[PDB]
Amino acid sequence: STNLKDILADLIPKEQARIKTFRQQHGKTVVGQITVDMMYGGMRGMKGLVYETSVLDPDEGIRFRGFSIPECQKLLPKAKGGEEPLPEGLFWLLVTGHIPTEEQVSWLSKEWAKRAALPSHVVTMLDNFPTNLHPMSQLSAAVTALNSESNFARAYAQGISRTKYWELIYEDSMDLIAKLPCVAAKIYRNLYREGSGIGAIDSNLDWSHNFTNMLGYTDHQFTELTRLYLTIHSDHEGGNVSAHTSHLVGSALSDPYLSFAAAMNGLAGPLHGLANQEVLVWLTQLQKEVGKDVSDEKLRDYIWNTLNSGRVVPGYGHAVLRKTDPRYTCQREFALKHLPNDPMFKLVAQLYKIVPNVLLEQGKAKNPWPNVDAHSGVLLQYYGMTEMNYYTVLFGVSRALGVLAQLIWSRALGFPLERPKSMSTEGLMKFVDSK
Amino acid sequence: STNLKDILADLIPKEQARIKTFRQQHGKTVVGQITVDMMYGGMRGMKGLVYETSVLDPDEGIRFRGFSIPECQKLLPKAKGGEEPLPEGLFWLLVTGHIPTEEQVSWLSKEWAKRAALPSHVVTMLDNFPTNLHPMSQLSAAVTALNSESNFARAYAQGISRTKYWELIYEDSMDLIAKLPCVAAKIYRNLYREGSGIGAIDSNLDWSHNFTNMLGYTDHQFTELTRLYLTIHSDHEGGNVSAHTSHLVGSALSDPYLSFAAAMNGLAGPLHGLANQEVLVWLTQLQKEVGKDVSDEKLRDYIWNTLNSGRVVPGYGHAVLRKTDPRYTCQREFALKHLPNDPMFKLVAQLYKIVPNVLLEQGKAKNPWPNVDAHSGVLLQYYGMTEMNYYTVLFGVSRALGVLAQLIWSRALGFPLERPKSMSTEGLMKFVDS
Ligand SMILES: [Cl-]
Ligand SMILES: [Cl-]
Repeated sequence: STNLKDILADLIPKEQARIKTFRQQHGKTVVGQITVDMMYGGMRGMKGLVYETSVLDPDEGIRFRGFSIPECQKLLPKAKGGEEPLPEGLFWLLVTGHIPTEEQVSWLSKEWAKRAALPSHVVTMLDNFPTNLHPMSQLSAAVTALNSESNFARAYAQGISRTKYWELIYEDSMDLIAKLPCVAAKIYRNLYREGSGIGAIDSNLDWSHNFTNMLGYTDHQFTELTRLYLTIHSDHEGGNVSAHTSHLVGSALSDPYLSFAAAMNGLAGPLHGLANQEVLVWLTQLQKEVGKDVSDEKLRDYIWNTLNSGRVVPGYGHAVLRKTDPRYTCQREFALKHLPNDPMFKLVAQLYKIVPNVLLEQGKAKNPWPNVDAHSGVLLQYYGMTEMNYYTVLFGVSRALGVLAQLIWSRALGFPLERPKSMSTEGLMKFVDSK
Repeated sequence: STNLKDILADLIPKEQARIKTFRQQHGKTVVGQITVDMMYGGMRGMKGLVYETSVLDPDEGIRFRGFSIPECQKLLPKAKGGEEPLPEGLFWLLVTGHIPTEEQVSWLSKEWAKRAALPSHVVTMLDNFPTNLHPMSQLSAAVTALNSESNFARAYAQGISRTKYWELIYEDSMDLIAKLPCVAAKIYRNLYREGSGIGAIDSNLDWSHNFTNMLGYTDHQFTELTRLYLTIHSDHEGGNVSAHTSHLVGSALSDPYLSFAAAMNGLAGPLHGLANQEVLVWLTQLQKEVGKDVSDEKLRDYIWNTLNSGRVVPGYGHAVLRKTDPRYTCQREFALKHLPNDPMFKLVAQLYKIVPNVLLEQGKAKNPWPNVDAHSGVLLQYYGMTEMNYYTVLFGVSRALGVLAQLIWSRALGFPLERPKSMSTEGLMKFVDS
């Protein structure tokens, strides 16, 4: 009814049988070809993994168990008196395939509050990290050190049945998600508030609100933002580096602490976890140059000069998505309600009005619309979350929801060790010459 | 001449041109099909990545830049007064494609000695870890915290040219390899020697010997073992979880500290890093039961009972090769020279005599021959390295050589972000229907 674990236990068999049947008829069906270029190009365009939780729709954007972002915005429970969807309900959705009721979200909020405690060795470790150790490094180190709490690792060493892997993975995943905001806020306070305390978990608050309290914020609108943010960054298919890394590491039966810590090292990569920061750096320098009251014409000129010097507008352009990323639109709506007169937001809006028509006219980038990263920085910054190094940590806490939801399923469905075949250049040359 | 970095700078262009030409002609050539079964089966049999440092020959075993294990054993430099190949020379081989001279190995040994220092925050952190935090967790946490030393991370944030990525990756990789034995021995001592100190790096010793000194061992033959061990576990293609994880994380321009730390979380996985320990647990239970003077007949019976109850003999019966893993044979040779009368070794040998014949007769498993993991534990155990949790850390330090050698090449050749396409079950069902 409200126990997610029991609901999950009923869903799993039906899903194993469905996959069994599908593999009997279509197991040998060809879905793609592998070319030399694909091996050298980082498996680009190669369908290589099954990842259940989310799928990118070319017309609507990312879908969470079939539900578009606007549908999630509407149907997922909100906090009492709030308007943004709670991350709890997103997790329930990714895990079950079903929109949770109020009671179910409320139950999950209490679970994550109860399981929040950090062992003292992780507290000590975080408290002794120096201020030059990047926040993502601290996050991944702390999560790795949390694996001493892993009930999966202990049960595996005692010879537990394969049919039960998902249960321990579920437990550890729930513990980890509960603990993450505590780790993340400890890092924030140690780095940017001179080591002051995170205060206590409140057992009747939702996950985002306990998170904002521990960060030291007291602004209802910031909490609403954080709920929306944690919800919308939660998952984006299996192929991105953080999802794929958690999947790959998890396929060796490394526990969730270890899989999520590996994923964060992937997320810390500049080609994955920095786009928010890059947009914001660019916006800041833009506004310092041309001033807040820049005209449409002058901004349109600046954008033409940016393009004509062979540079891109950060946050604009997608290869498959045919409209504005609905994750951008969510943020835009939020900003129009709560900070419409913020000079930086007004620049972001002005660019939405101008950049796509300029990109359409240049005829170069296929879909000239913005993605989530074009909007997120100005919102964080407006509420005083100005430490750009830390933004990737927020992304990380959100992304836990999606990759741990799938990890439970990967173990429930018995996904094996991920082991593609490598070749050397020499080997591939021989291989193509025979034939 | 001896500066590996300059030699590497000359090799890189020739290799970029070679790959450019091969892609112009054969870029669109099909090398395989993807099936639904492959997506559900963890990409099994799908040629998915380019990894230059090592290749598995189905007739020979693993090859290091074309050289088989017995050839490496012969050609690679040894320590003064020693017989086992130094890991230094293996690294040089993987990095250059060439067997290093004496001078070159000697130069590399000095490099790794000079760069060995740990920052104090990593020392503090290791010194505060509790005894219930698994050694692989401590290893990965410490390496992640070492990323504050990363010159690649700083140069990238300053906008350095793509053509120079490999240089900084080389530097950080050399620093990491240097530091790893210090991290690993600090963990060993904190866990199993009551927090005693690791002592100092000696500038004139090779990497393995500084490593054994820091662990607290003073047995020449153990140092020889460690050299052989670190050499032979160094690389095994790109598709295993630790290599692939370093490759995937590295493709996002995460520095070597972060890539290697992720790889170790993968290695800590029971389906990847535990086979050594599993063989040894099984051997221990076997020898407790039947005693050290067991007959061939009685052992043959035990193995038949093991198989007939639907269980496997650990270390034997994998799908990879046609014949004995040459990495097993290396260890067997070692044991025959240095500990031929060890009761546990004598069991290992007795199993080599009997298990394959039984598996051949059962007709079930494709390869009835043993791999490296069937032999390594008894050797470690003989020299007093009895802490089985720690064995994966040794594997880790060895595996650094192979994955960091390739990481330098991946950045030299401009390999992009690894980004395959995922599908859901529902999505794949739609996809096959239209
Ligand atoms: Cl993503
Ligand atoms: Cl391996």
